[PDB]
Amino acid sequence: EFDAIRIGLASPEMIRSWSFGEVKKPETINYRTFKPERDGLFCAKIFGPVKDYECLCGKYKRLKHRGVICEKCGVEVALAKVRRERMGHIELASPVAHIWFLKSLPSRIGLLLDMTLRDIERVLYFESYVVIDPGMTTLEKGQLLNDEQYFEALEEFGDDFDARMGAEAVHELLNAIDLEHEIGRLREEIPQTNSETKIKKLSKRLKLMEAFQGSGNKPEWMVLTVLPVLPPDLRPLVPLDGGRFATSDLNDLYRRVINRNNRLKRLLDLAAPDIIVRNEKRMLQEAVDALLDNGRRGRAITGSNKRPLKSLADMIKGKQGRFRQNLLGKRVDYSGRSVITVGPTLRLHQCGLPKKMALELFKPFIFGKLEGRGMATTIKAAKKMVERELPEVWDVLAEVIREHPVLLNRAPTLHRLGIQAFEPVLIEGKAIQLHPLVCAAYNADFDGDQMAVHVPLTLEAQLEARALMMSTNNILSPANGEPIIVPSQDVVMGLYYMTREAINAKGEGMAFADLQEVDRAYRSGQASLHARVKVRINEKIKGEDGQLTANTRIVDTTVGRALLFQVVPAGLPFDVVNQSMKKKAISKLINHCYRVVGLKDTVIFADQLMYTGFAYSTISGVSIGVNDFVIPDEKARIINAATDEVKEIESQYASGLVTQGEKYNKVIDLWSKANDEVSKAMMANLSKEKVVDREGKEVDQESFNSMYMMADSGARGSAAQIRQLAGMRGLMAKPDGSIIETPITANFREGLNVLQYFISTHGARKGLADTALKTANSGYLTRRLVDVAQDLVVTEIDCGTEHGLLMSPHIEGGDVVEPLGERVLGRVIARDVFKPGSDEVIVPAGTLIDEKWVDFLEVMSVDEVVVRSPITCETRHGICAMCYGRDLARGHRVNIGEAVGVIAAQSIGEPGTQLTADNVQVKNGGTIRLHNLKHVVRADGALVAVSRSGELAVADDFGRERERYKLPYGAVISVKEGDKVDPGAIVAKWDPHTHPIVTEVDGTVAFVGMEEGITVKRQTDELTGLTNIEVMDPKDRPAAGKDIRPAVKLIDAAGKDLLLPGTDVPAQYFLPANALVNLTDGAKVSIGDVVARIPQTGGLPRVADLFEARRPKEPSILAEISGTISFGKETKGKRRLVITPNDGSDPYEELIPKWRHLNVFEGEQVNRGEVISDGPSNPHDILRLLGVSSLAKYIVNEIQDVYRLQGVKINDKHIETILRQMLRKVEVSESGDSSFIKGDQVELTQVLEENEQLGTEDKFPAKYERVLLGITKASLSTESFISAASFQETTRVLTEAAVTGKRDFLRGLKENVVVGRLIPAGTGLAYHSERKRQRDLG
Amino acid sequence: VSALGPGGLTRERAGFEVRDVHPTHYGRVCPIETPEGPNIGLINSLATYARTNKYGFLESPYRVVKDSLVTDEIVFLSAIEEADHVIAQASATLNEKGQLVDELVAVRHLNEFTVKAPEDVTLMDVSPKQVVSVAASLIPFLEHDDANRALMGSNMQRQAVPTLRADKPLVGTGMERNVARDSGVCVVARRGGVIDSVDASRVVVRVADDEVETGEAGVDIYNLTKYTRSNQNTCINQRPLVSKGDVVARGDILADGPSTDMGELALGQNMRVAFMPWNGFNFEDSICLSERVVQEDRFTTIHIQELTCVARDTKLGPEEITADIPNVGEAALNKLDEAGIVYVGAEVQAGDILVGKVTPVKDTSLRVPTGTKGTVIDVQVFTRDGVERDSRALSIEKMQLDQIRKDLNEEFR
Amino acid sequence: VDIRNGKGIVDDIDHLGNRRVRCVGEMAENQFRVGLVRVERAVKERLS
Amino acid sequence: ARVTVEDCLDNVDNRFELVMLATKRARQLATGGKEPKVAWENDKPTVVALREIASGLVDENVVQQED
Amino acid sequence: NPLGVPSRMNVGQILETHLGLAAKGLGEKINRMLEEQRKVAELRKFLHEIYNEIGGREENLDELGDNEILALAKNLRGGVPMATPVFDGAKEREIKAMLKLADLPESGQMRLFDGRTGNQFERPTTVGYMYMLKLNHLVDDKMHAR
RNA sequence: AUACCCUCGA
Ligand SMILES: [Mg+2]
Repeated sequence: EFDAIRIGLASPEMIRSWSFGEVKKPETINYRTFKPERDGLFCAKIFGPVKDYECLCGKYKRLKHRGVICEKCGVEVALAKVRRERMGHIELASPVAHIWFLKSLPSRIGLLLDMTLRDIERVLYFESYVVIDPGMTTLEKGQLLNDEQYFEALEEFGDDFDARMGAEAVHELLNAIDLEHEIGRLREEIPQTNSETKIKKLSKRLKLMEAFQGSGNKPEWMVLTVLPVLPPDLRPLVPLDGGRFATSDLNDLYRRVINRNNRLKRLLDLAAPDIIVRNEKRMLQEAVDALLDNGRRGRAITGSNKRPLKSLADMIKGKQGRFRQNLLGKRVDYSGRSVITVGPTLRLHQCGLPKKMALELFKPFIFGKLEGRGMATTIKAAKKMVERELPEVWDVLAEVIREHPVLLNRAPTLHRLGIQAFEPVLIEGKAIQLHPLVCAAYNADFDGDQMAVHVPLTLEAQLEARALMMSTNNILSPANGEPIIVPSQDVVMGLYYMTREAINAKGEGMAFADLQEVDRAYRSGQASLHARVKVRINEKIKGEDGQLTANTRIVDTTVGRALLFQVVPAGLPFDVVNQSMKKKAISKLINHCYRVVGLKDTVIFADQLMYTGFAYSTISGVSIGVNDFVIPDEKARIINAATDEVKEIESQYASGLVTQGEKYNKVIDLWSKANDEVSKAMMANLSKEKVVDREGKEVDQESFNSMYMMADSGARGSAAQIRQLAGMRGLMAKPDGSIIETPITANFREGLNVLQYFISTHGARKGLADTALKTANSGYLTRRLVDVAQDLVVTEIDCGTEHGLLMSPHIEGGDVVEPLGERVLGRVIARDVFKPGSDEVIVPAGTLIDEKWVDFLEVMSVDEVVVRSPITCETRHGICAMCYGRDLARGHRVNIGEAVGVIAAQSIGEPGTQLTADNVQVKNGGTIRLHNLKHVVRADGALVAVSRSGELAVADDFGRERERYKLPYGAVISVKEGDKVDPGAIVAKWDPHTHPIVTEVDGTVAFVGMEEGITVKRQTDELTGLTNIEVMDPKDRPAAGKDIRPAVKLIDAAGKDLLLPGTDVPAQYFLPANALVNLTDGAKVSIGDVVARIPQTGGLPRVADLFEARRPKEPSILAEISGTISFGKETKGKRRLVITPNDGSDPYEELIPKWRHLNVFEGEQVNRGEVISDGPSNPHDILRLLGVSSLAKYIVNEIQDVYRLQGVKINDKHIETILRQMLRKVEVSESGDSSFIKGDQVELTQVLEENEQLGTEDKFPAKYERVLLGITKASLSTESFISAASFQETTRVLTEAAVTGKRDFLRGLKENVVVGRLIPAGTGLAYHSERKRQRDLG
Repeated sequence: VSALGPGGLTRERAGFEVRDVHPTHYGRVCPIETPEGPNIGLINSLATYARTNKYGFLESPYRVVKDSLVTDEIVFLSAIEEADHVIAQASATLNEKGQLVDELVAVRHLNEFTVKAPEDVTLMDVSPKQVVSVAASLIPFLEHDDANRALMGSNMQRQAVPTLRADKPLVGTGMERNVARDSGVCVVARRGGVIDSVDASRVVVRVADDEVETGEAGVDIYNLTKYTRSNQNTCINQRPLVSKGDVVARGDILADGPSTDMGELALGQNMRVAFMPWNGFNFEDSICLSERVVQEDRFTTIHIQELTCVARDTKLGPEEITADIPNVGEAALNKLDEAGIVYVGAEVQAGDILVGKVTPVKDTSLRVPTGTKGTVIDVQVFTRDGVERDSRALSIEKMQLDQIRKDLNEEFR
Repeated sequence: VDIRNGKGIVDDIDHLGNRRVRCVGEMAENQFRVGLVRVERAVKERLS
Repeated sequence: ARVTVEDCLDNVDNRFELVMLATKRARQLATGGKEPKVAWENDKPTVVALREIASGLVDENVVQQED
Repeated sequence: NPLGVPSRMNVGQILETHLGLAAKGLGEKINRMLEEQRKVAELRKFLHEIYNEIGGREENLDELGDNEILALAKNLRGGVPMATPVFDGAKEREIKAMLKLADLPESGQMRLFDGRTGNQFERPTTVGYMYMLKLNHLVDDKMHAR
């Protein structure tokens, strides 16, 4: 065994140790005799023998001496496999710099010499000298000299100045670094300079120097004086048929390097002139650079082809970018594929398998069984029987297939559900038969899809297939507890048609003694499928745990509902099946049955539902005909009216009265209203388009029109599509996004004109083009999500912490978006839950909330609860099994070893393909309550609230808040806390239209410095619209009026100076430009009076932005520290708003440029959490100021809005898991034990602080600040280098690991995947634990 | 008409501007016929009446109209020249003399669809078909299909396979005549006359004395191509559709090729369908077929595939095409001939040895790939200059010159 | 400069006027011209 | 009946040690080192091992004592 | 599956099915008129009735009785082909009149009989002759196994 | 039995 794969620089001595010879000849194989030549790229002396256990001459052919090397044949006789491990070396006449440590964005060789990459490139390209060992001379070691400059320096000095050129000079510089002295000097000079940029550069210098010192790495090794050569089979020449040979790019590059090296030696040995020698050295540097990588500087090309050569960097990068196609993809055996086909006679656990595919896949199993039964003696006979397809081979094939599950997956597997185990059944054909109910999970229709089939071999593999990924096990979606193996289109249609009702039908009225009599009457044809009848039933209810009570009851229902209830298992009431059985109702029924009865009865119920749905959709000859699309009669009248209106509006525009810009909006609004009215009329006609006779007088009933059934049942189609099918198509958008001024009046039944078809083509082309980019972005996003959240696996059971996130129902707006029940279902409680009256414990502790608990919480008036979240659970290297709540694919709590991180990433990324103001008006009646409001009462009781943080809530009678609204600054509210307000009332009468400035104090104000023409302007509007004064702009004012700002000095009614609480200075708010101060100076202004009034995306890109924690073009400016805010000096061009908190004055405040509008009013509480200027928030400021839980709530809500817009439901556990993975790193402020500023894992800092507490001193513990990293940045910054190297930027991370000397302990999922070990999660957890037991404990 | 290639947008430079249709595409490039996938909108098809300009641009036909009536004269107009003219839809009210009797007709002045008074319209469309491509023009009731399914149907109809017996569509767009004639798959009479003799292989036409020169009056021998492998491994055969003695004119269809039914385009076959869920067998998009459709052999197709062998100049010696394969079994040699090649018209199962090559003696003999079984219909032999012509090549050649000799013998007769 | 000042309008690549359709003849002639220019350079080197 | 992967995994509440010890038992059964505690009803080793887990006749302690 | 019509909003399948049902009904009517040894005048008047209904223009009476009209009948016995152009094709009412002319239900639907139980479906389904294709995506070339 | 290019399906 082994562990902890290391990475470091290759020493010339260790490079020699690796090699088995010195490659010296460029050519590979002689054209006359086809054996590799001496000292060539395939020489037998170096790389090994061509034929296993053979030599060059054949002197020794026996298989006995496997290590002896013959006398005439120096090529040691050994196995042919050895050509894969044996490498050689090339001795270069001069050293050449390594391309990776040169051209990486932070140049390691440049950083180690404190000289810019440009200067090093000048030296390497033989353009300028560099100075080595300055000695006692004016020249410095870092000084570069030109030809004339160097000649002058040599003439002036003569000696004591070693100046060189090329990579030889760089090598001479590197080995004279004296890393100890440089580290000491740079550490001494690190705190001397207070510049942030310089301190950052010297900190990076320190990091590199300490990495080199600790890692046992030598700086001179960066410039390789000797380079290896790949073993011949890893750079093979695959002979083309016809005697041609196909040479790999590696062979071409190696040949080029060898040729240039041989040229170098034989031109230095004859003392060629300096210019040509330096040109040859440059060529050798370029050739080695092209061998190592390409396109960085030179972009070398091949012969007679514009395609660049493939270097080793591109080889290790793999295909598909950096996603290793050989170490992660790894085409497998015992596999096949074919087109899929629906099999309606299949049970949920089994799938059809063609005879030939099954016979080919299970061939070794068939051979084994044939030999065991003795029917075949030699394997040749077994092959003859299996190829003859003798009748007895089908019996043994059936025996090997009986209990051997197989794996089926679609091409894009967006989640674990995309590959499930099926117990194959032999079928006659070439297509793979699929169960209809698993198509939804696979997202696989039968329009040409193909599926790959894989045969697990080991008993471990078969048991994992049967116990974890058998199709019956995964009924519920891992993304949300809602079922995924649910009736789809056709079976939903059948079940819906069965459970309908007709006003008058054959067989209506009589009573049936049992469901059996109902079936007997229906099959005999004496009763309609949907006829209102009476039937008594024997339902067994599971109301009490462990006690199944059966009761007999007579229910008024239909024949179809009674028939379908005969399928329902024995734990559910009949009332669950007495409705119309729409798709959502059926899905909820399956979900309820799973959580009540079990799993086996649930799969039986699902199979029975599918069978009956198919049977009764076949019995009902439902069909689509031209008469089914019922065009409403009023559509013609509505269209004519709208055409008359648009003609009138066009005439008005021609008159010039109406502007084109307003006419566009008017006509689009008119046409949208007409389209909505037409659609409403069509739906109202279609839905009730049934007139029936009930023993005389005619009556109406729900329609039996086929298209209406297909919509209402939810089987297939939507109202938006019937809007096109039977109503006007409505407005359509031009490619620029502007809605075309004329709509499509015709529907698909009437047929569109040519122009309308062309517009619909605009729309359809836009959508179809968007689809492919949506798929690509979703794939990239889910790949990044998986690679950032893979190491997270449940390890502990209960971490022990009591921190979590306060979860409350999402009530953004007037309606409840998500009830509290759905948010905390399957979660775990973090603290006590209390009644409306305290001291009464409802939910004690971390009890996993289930259906019973959510019903209990709904019965009580619990509104806000705190639950344990993965962002909590401070356990190290994993997550506790509580803080990650109930598993979603299973009904119970998660089990140790569940890779919830990968499940989270798959859950978030799977539905990506589905992606792309004055006053408050209370909705319903409820007791109004205030939250986070800080305002004093007005003179008359207006209660104007100037605080920016504040909201208005209308709590229900029970106590839960039914609706909440954001109350803005300066809002007058008729405070009636505890007094119920009727629905539609306007309790708060805010009307900002401006930035009002409240006046918390009263008295006769003293507007000091109000200059009419310099600071203010008594400009009155027309018709005496305002008796006020307009403040003069700072630049529009005079030279002296530019610096003068109006100030309303705080005085009382008699002239007494007043000041705001907390600060001695008065609340004399300045009046800036564009102000509205109506109150006369010296007039008593009431408390809260308005003094100064100043007038003021979505889809996959948005969720990607949130998961990368990006900064938009204009981020929202937020307050830094809570306290007394000030005014920003606009003269300097950037507003500086100093903050003076009452608890402690901190004068530090940044300057915000006035390029973006700032809506901040001075003289109020800063409220660090609050916002200073509008705009989309920058995830960071929220994290570093509001906290972690606040950032968690904001990010979760932001992602969930995007997902809920398309109606896809995803549990928040997954988003919180990804958030935990991103917040995994923290930066340190005052270390005492580490570097000043460093990005270290929070686990590392926590461990260091815990050890320091019980250690040398007590102050050794470090203080740190949490930092947020994007997924593409958090994934590349992992401690393991193998995980990052196979994600992205392989070169950068590999060079960083090389210089840093990183070690990778294979303790993640991808590490064990690439190295071929058992996964540290799932069933490999036991193996990993035993390995840890045997390793750590001796 | 593609946008990739040299000097063209690469799929990584797609964006949206190229992959969207614009009012300037009307009648020049088909809006609905484009491949769905990585290259969508980058590759398009010219409209039915599309025409390249003298300077290289695309042009479409239109009918010039005056204030009172619609003038018959028709002018080809490119994208730049459509700004001044207000173009009317191909369908409009007519007073039986060309005068648009409607009050507001659908038009577009500057790529802005709107209504206009007939007294200001300047150009009128030619055909409503001139907007969609040739492939899209073959979809009946295209006006009742959304553009997504229309695109899918055009691209799908593009991928059909010629069945054993072609059946003309019971409901078509009439454009099938045009596409069948314009393609070269159908033998079209180059000069009208009276058919002299007909058979499954050739058609001989007596050219009318009026449409002929002084001497050699009747000479038009139309050799029908029999079952021949296409680029997609499908059969290409033409069948006569004319008897003896019937007069034919210039441009008539004497033989219809693959997927044709007496001069019409017949890709698939029409069959009685029902739209009803049948026991969940047509669940998502599946189809359930009666055993009649296999018994009547409607959708069977002929696939022709070829397998090759080359006689390399091997270092030790040239490999020879000989039947004495070393270690060869008897029945397999019985299937073969003396020259080492399967007789034409032999049923071949998997693994059987079609051609025998001995390379120094190792065997490079061709055998059929696994799972491939069929009937040998033709064998071709090519021999390098200066090499011995084998017996099979001699037989093939003598058959060919016998055919040629009899053709000119009857032509002289 | 006039387009910057507001006079006139910027061109857009949407119009089929701003694009043009090649054919077999055009790029066949282009390839023939490429081969011809290579042969011409070789001949000028030789016939000097 | 069928392998009770629903109730057996609920008793142990881990579902992974279930697979591990079931594979242990199935390998013992294929090697013939023990007797099926449940009478065979013509099934292969994995399924019968799973039903032995379900019936509670075999456990980790019982398999270890048998080991 | 009827469920594929309402979601993929294309009604061309249904209209094509109705018109194909009309085509095959006309073909069967012509075939049974030819089998009854009807005179050329009756065949000519029936063809004119087919060709005078709604669109296009009747072209008959330019064809010789025994030769061309009988050849037309022998070619139409398998179904009278209608050519409906792209956007100027057959309206609904023309298809309805064709259906009522071919003695088929004007709605294009009638109640089918089940093939196993032999009992009539309660509601009438849509049946007609639709031009179905076979694409070059055969499972014979897709089935691979290793 | 290696790399590009083209086309096609989900
Ligand atoms: Mg599909």
